Amino acid sequence: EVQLVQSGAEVKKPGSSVKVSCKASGGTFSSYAISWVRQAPGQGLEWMGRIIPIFGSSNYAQKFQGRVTITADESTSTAYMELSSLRSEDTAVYYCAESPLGGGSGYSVSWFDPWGQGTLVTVSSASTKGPSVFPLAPSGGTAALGCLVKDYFPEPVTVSWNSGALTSGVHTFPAVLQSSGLYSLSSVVTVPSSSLGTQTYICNVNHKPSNTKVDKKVEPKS
Amino acid sequence: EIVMTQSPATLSVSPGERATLSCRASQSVSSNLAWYQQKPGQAPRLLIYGASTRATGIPARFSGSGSGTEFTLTISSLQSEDFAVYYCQQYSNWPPWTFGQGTKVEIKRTVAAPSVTLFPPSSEELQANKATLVCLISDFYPGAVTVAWKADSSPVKAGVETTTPSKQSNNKYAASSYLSLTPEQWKSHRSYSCQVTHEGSTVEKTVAPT
Amino acid sequence: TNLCPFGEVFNATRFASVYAWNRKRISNCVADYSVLYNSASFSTFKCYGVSPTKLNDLCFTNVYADSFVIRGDEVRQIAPGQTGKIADYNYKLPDDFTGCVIAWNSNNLDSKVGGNYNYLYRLFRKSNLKPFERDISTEIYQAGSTPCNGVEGFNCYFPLQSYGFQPTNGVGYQPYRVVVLSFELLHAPATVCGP
Ligand SMILES: *[C@@H]1O[C@H](CO)[C@@H](O)[C@H](O)[C@H]1NC(C)=O
Repeated sequence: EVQLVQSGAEVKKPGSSVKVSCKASGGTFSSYAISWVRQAPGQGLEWMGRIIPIFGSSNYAQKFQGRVTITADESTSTAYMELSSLRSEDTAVYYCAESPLGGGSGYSVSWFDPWGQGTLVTVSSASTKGPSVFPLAPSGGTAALGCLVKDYFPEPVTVSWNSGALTSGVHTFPAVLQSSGLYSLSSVVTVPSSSLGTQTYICNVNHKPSNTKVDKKVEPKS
Repeated sequence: EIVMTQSPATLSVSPGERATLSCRASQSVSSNLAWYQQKPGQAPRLLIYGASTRATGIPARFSGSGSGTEFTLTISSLQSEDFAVYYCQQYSNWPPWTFGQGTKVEIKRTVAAPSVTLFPPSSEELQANKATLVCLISDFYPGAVTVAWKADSSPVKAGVETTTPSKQSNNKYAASSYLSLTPEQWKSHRSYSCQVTHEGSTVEKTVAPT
Repeated sequence: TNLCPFGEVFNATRFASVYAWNRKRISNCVADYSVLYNSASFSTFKCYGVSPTKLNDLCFTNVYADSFVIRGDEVRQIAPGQTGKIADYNYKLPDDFTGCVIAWNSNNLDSKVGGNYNYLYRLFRKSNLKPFERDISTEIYQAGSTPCNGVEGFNCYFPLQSYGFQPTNGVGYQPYRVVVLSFELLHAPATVCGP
């Protein structure tokens, strides 16, 4: 039926602007009201504004008045949301959603169905940086070795092992957010401690946002 | 204005059991109320509108009821696709786009202990005048612990980062903690200890410069 | 000897929302109103000031067909001297009405599974509509005592609202399609006649 496809993820600097799209494959926006609701990380939903495509009129919530511009284009049936003067508090996932008009509410919106896939917008004063990879050396019958991928931005960094030949026993931890606004994760593999002198363990770290491809060998320590 | 307050915050429930979530409006909002389901890391989808009518495609095990100021959603035969966050929204009074705080419905799992692994600052990192101690916690439940660092036997938290517990691929949680010291602070004191408190249990690891 | 385009209005694919009723003008053609009256599938066919049986024997300068969509229990409002949300804020017929009101239940075309909220109506206005007046103003309606500043609020409503057309509603809430024929006889040669 009518389904909403949104734009891709965005990383922006403080003060800069961002503009998200939302195309309805249903051909016609018709007389539904397209609205934008943002969810900050780990927080609730927060309605930002609406626009009614057939009438061209938009309406914004008080907290966002002056920063949000919600617009619509009927020929391509695509709605847009432009948020300016970004802050860290604006880091969130932005969803678009159709809504019938009120069946007596007096208001230009009822319930929300369907929903857009969601668009992540990350706003941080940090700049693109490649990581540094260090060998977390080993030292029961099993041992743990791994790689430390520190001081990078932004996510995601992908960590494989032995060119893809070592997948069992792999645990790549979610990264942290240091006070400097730079991530750090580590990927640990637990392996038979009897093979520490014979088997070769090499971790392959890929940080696409900086074209960083790093191969680091993990050897034991005396 | 009209404030929607939900209960509980979280509802630990095993499959097959009946879960009952409550939404309470500060004012009388007739029977114009909507229930949305947000599976983890997914866009919400509308479960129920008009307090009781289920949305097209919504499974039968969901039933909305209530009116006036008291509303409930019942997930009768709780399946596995249903562990998610559930929100309620009134859309009669001003403003009709307020959402409830949300109620998390997670699976009830038996307690697990935090498997801790601690690593010393690698040789290549000390080579460049930085020290990081990595304290990796995994395979525990529920998703909440506490980390404390100590230099020898002197607790300190100068330059300590700590992940929030993130659920693994096996209904248990994981996290990590990173202590950024200098090579002097690593070599000037005799050892360093990471202490993970989970439901009372104070698991611990320690490392020394060698 | 061109036959008037009645299929254009009645057999049309989509109809207009009542707040913006669609007026098709009809002139320079020959009409057979008995064909329409004998389609026999219309749940409302009331002619005021004239009879459809003896209708093909008349000539008018123009014939206007105003089409729209409303809900069942509101069809009784498409008549002279009535009141309601529709006749007061959406489509007023004069008391001295010389014309016809035609309506049929369109629950199969205008009800999707899960709802059809594309048809709108006007719920608020400062004053009633004059006969055959039209309003599509989407200005915020001040229902309270406080100014609205063009933005919605408490007692500051949006004047248009949606129909919930579901295939399971009662007849009072099932969608009906309405065509209102008015016959204008001007000081000019008659261009719409019959046999
Ligand atoms: C509308 O179409 C039906 C069949 O599709 C036809 O029998 C009927 O005469 C048409 N009505 C008009 C007014 O043309």
